[PDB]
Amino acid sequence: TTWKLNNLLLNDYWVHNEMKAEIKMFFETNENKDTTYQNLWDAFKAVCRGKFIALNAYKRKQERSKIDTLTSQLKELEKQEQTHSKASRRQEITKIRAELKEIETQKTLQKINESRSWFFERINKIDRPLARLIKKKREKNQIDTIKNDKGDITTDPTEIQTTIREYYKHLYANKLENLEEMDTFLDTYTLPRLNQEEVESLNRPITGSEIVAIINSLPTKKSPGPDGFTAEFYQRYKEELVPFLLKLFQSIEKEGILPNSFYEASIILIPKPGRDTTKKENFRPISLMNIDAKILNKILANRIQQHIKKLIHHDQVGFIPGMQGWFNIRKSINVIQHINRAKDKNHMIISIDAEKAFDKIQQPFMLKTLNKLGIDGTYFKIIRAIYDKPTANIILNGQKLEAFPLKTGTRQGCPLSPLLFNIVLEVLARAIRQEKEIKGIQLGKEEVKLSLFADDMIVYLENPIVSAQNLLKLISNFSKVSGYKINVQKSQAFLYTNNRQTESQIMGELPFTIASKRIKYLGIQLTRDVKDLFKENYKPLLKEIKEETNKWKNIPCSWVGRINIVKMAILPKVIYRFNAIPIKLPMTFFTELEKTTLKFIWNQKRARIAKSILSQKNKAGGITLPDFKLYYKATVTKTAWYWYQNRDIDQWNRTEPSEIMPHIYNYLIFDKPEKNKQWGKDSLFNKWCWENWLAICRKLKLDPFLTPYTKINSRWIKDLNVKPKTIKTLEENLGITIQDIGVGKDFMSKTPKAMATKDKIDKWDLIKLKSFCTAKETTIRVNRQPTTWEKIFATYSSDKGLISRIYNELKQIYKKKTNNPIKKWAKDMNRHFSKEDIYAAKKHMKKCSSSLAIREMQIKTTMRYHLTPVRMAIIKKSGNNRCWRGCGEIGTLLHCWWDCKLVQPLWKSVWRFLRDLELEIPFDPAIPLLGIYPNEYKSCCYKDTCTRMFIAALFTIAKTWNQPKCPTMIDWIKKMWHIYTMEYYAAIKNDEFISFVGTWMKLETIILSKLSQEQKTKHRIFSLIGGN
DNA sequence: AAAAAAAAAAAACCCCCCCC
DNA sequence: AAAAAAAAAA
DNA sequence: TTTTTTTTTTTT
RNA sequence: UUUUUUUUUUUU
Ligand SMILES: [Zn+2]
Repeated sequence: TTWKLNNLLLNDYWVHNEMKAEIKMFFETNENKDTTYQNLWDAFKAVCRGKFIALNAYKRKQERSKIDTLTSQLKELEKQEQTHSKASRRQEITKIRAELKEIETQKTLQKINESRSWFFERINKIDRPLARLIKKKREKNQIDTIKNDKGDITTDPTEIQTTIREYYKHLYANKLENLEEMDTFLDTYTLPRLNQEEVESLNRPITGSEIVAIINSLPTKKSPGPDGFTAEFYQRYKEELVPFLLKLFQSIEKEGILPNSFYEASIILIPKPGRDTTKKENFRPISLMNIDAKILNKILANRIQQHIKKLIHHDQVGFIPGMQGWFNIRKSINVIQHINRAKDKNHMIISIDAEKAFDKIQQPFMLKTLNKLGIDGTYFKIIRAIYDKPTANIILNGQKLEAFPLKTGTRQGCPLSPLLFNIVLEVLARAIRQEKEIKGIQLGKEEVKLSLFADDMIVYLENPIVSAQNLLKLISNFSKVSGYKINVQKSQAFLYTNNRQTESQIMGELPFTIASKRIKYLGIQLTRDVKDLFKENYKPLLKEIKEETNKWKNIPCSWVGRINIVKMAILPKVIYRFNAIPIKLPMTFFTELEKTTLKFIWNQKRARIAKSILSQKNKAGGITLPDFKLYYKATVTKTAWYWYQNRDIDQWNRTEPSEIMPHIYNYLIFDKPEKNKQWGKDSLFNKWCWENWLAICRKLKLDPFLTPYTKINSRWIKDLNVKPKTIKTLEENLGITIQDIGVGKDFMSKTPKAMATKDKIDKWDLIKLKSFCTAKETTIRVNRQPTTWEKIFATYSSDKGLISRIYNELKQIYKKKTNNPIKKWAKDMNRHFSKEDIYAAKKHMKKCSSSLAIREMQIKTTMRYHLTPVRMAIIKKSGNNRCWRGCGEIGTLLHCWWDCKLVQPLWKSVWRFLRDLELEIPFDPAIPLLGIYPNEYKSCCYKDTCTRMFIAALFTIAKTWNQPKCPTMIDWIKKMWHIYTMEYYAAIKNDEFISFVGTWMKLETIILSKLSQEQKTKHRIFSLIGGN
């Protein structure tokens, strides 16, 4: 049984103080010149583990001190009673037993209420309790049955432990010593080398700010490594650990020796879903490293990541910042189209299936590759130290098995591991690209040979008979030195031939399996013919979504919870499918998706709140419903940003087949329109993007052909017969947009740099540029304030958050007219609300409470969610519109909520409570039903308590919507007390105790004043806060 | 000629919280 | 410019 | 009574 | 029960 630090122990004030004192004392006591900082760090970790154990034991003893004392007294009295019976001793025994039962019940209620508060704070939000609600129950890691090496089925713990340990030891023990072959392979193919500045940046001394940033960036609530220390320990005590972490990291920089804790890793085996649990090869292993080792590796990972752009070619998008996966996907699809359009088909797209690449990459080859790339000095020394003695131990069924060395393979669970693996695989990628005998596919002017995402490689080959054999030879040569072994039999490939005998010969000569219809790459079903891209990617997406909704048909959550479920599980899949294949989709797809989503959201019932209202912004109810058509439009138009930026690494944008206008996309956004050119006739992604961009620009009444962001090298200047040297000078000296040059009176007159640029340009180009820019039309079209759309697509040099910004802008643009239920409420109560009242009601809906159940109830009350007798009477085409519960009156929504004679007593009790709060709130239904207050009550010092009381009353009334009994004041007290308890424990957890007390003390006092002792006892109503 | 928006007509299912 | 959640891919 | 769907008209 | 990249949503 290993030791794991809990986050509850860290949050304790006394424990935190004692732990900080112990850390400071150890750092100022055991530091000397006879002990290295690595051994001192290991001793510090051990002492911290011991101190944490001692503090936890002390806390448990203190929490159980009363229980222990009462138990000892009870045992002594029982022994005395057995020795000699006495009535008074029996009375004492009974009293002690009653006190013990009361304390145990109080502790159980404490735990239950803490769990309930944690749940209710996230009841319907996009968070853990909802993700675990939709996800299938997690399979346990308790592996009791396995198939041994002799083919027998065994359940003996020793045999299964031995089998698993031996399998994972033999997996990581295949370390190669052929250094000469590694050197030969590295010298055979050219690799990039970092310059002096980048090497110095890598080898720069570590500073405190880097360690602080890495510690703050550590994800929370993550399983700790073998030492049991979580990231929360380092985040909470960073003010005391950062100096000693600096000392340790400088020591390891100078010496190249790491603490023994930096090597030990914990391997957890996950049973692969859909696979046999009795096979040793059907388990996914994951490695947990110590938090300090992860911090060091993350520092190194960031240091190498700041140069990974130069070290890694843009063909590899996995683990590379600023590179998205679909960069390859569309690219691959484009290649397929070019093959389908070729008159002579002699092509092959091979999906190379790497077999446990992370577990088979040779550490010596990785080190030699790092040395070859010019990475040397402190950084290389630290990396070599990391992989000098890596050791991992398997946690099987909660038991720590004997550790085995990681002789080969890259340490999983390491932040530096993905970048090192990319560096290693880049040698093979460049060898394939630099091999003249391995011919790629020529898409226009771009030769495409391979695309990469981590170890998932796709190779595009022309003339497969020779190209594929050369690729296999090169891959085998790379594997002989690096261990990057390929499961060829599992490498699905599309083979395009124009002759059956040629296809048969290629299949016979090559060991690659041939996929006739589809290949799964990055979760996308790439098709042999692009015309089936929909049929294999979006129709199966609809089928999967329908199956998921049918599985979630009886899920125990409300409509808000189901909307958040759609946003959490369904929305990312649809967004990813749109990003990978943004093709023109029929309205049938969107109609079916919307129908399925709406049926799931409303539990196969008719929508109580209009879809158009929820499709608006958060001001229209606070919940919002995902608009899939707007997300699709945003995804399609996103490519315009890459068009305008014109990155040299976005090769996918240059892979679109075309016969005319070879260079249009970089001259298409904020540029002169095409001169009646029928470009993109057979385009698959880009033409639809341009069409949607034009549609959005037309809807905005915007001119997208001459904007303030019109590039200097755009068609507007090139059509002036301006020499390319002048354009380059303008780009280098003034800026990138025509606004930087200036138009009208501002033409080359904004800066002395403009004077220099004018002096550096040929006079004819100056004359033509002045004629174009100083023209009235250009001046009025350029010198204008750009909108949010142009700013989104031009002013952002980074694509992070681009989809969200475009979607928000489209939702703002497509602000369809919707009915206002608050105005309907005003009509019901014979009142007129100003725009201030409407905004107040919307803000009350948005900010009703931290928990989502209270907000959902407030939204239901305000947005006319609840059904009324009038609605049912009209639906059933009958005159039985009399109000429910029996009053003989017409059952309007206002009457059922506020004006019912059987509901009036509850509101009168609420107003009596308000009077006891010294709040002269008028008996106005708008205040509780919509959150609309008169101008005389603009003070917010009492609005929180009033909101809690009103929402509790709304819950109580809704509970008895069609019951003949009146909404009971006791039920209202109980509901507001449940809210009080949940908010109390939430404020304790979230350190919001002061505001909670300020908003709940008077209400709690009024509650306790009007309740009898029996009611308080049987309803678990008792004081929870004091004078604090 | 095609797409988008607005208007009109038809249809539904007497509670509603609760439910990790 | 921070904190948290989830999902996608590997 | 409310929402969704279909049809018609208008604009590009 | 990891790590990296990217994405969305919510709270300022
Ligand atoms: Zn009534």
